[PDB]
Amino acid sequence: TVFVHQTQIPILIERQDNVLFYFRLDAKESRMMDEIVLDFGKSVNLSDVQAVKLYYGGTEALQDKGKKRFAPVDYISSHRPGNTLAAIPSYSIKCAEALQPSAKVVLKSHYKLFPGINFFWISLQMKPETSLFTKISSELQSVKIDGKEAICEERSPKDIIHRMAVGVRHAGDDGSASFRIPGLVTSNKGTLLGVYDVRYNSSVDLQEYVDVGLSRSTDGGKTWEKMRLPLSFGEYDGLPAAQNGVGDPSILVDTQTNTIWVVAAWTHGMGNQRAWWSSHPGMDLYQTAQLVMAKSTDDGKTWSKPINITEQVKDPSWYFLLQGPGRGITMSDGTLVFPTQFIDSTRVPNAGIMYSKDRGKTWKMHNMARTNTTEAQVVETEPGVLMLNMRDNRGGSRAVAITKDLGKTWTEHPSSRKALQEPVCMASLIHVEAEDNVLDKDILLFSNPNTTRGRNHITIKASLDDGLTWLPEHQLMLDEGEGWGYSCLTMIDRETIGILYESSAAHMTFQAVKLKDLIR
Repeated sequence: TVFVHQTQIPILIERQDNVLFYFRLDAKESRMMDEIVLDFGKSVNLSDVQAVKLYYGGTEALQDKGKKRFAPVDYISSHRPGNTLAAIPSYSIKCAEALQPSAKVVLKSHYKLFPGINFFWISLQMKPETSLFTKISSELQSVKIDGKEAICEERSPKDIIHRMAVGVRHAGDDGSASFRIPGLVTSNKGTLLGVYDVRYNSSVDLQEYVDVGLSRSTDGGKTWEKMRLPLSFGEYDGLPAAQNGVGDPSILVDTQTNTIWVVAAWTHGMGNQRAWWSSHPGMDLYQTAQLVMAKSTDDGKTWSKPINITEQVKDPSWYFLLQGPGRGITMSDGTLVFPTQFIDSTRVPNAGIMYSKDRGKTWKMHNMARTNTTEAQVVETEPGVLMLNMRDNRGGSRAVAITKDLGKTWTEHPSSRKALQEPVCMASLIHVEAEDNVLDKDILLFSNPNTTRGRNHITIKASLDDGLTWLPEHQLMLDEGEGWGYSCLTMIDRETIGILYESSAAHMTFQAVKLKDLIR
C-alpha cells in the first residue's frame, strides 16, 4: 500500500507547476484519499513558495500493474512548444492547494479512489522573485486513507533538497522548437553569457535551420535579456536557411581584453541530412563544414560579422572540423584556446585543441590527443600545462590527456578512462585558482550525466587533487530526470558556481550553487 517517490529535479522558478512527489497505490481495500501531510520547516526561504498542490493522475491499464509506474504519463512537458510551464490539464485533476504555506502543509483531498491503481502527485510553485539559492525541503509526515494512516514505501532519499532553476530557454521560445548546445562563461564585468543552438524546426542536429543564440545576464543569472544571435547565415548564397545551419557553439572570454569569442560550425548545403555524414573532404562551402567565429567587444551586447577561419587550421583531407561545444579558455600567458575535433580521411573522430597567440587574429592546430574521441573541454592546471577531458567513443569513461606544448605532444593522465564515467556525452570541465575562490583552494569542477547508460542524473563533481580523485562528498546531483545531457559550468563570482544545461525541466536550464555547499 502507498508507494512514494520524491523528485530530485530542478524546480523552475517561473513554472506554474513542478513535480515534487509521485504516489501510487493499488486500491484493493481502500476507498478514499483523505489527506497528505508534509513538513517544509527545514527549507530556507520558505516565504518564496507560492503554492503547494495535490493532483490526481490516472489509474493504470490493467495489464500493466507489473510495470510499477509512478505515473501513467508525464504531467508537465519540457518539449511541447509554448506549453512547458503548467501541468497538462487533461492528465491531472487538482484536488488540493496550499497557498503561502508555513512548515506544515496539509493537502485535504477527500478523493474517491478507483478500484485498482491510483496515481497522485504533488506540485511546487514558487513566486517570481524567488531567490536562486532558496532551498525547499519537504518531509512526508503522513498519508491518510479512510480515516487512518497508511503504510508508505519511500525508496527515495529522505534528506532531499529541492533546488531552484531558471528555464533560460523553453521549447517554443521565440518561435523555435528546441534549444540544444549549452556554453556558459562569465565576463570580466561579471556578466553571465549563455550560448546555444537555436534549432527552429526540430531538435535534430547539424544540417537544419539553426542559429547560435545568446542569453546574457547582468544579475548573477536571476534574469536574462532578450535573445541575441551571434551567428546566423540565413539564405546565404541563395540556399534555403535550413541549408545554412550554424551550431554546436563554443564560447570563451579573452580575459586580457574582455573580448568575447564564440566559435561554431557553419554547414552549407547537405540537404536535410546529418552533417556528421554529410561533410566531405575539401576546404570550401560546397564541400565541407566551415569553422566560423564571431566576437564581442561590448560585453556580449553586440557581435561582429562572421569570421571564417577554416583556411587557417583545416586539413583538406579531413571530412569535418569543428570546435568542441561549450567553452574555451584564456591561458596565464594570454593565449586563447578552443578544444577541437575532426573526422580524418579514414572517417575517425579525433579530439585536440587550437590556439591563437594574437588576441584571436590567427589560429593554429598541431596534433590530436587520442584517436576515436569527439567533444572535449580543456583546462590550464598550471601555467603552460593544458588538460584535455574528452568524450570517448569506446566505452563509457572520460578520456584525459595533458599537453605542455599546446598540442604537439600529449601525455595520458592517471584518471583517463577510469575516474569519470560517461554515457558517451559532452562533459564540462573547469579549473579554478585558489585566489579566485572562497575556499582558497585549487579545484577542478566537472559536470555530466553520472551514469554509463542514459542521459540523466546530471551531476556536479569537484576534484581537489588535480582530477585524480572525485569524492562523493564533493558531488551534487541536480537532475535525476531524462534529458539531452549537455552542460556547461562557470564561476559566477568567487563563491558561486554556475551551470547551464539541458534538463528534464527545460532545454536551457540555469542553476546557481554556492561553492561551500558542494565542497565543505
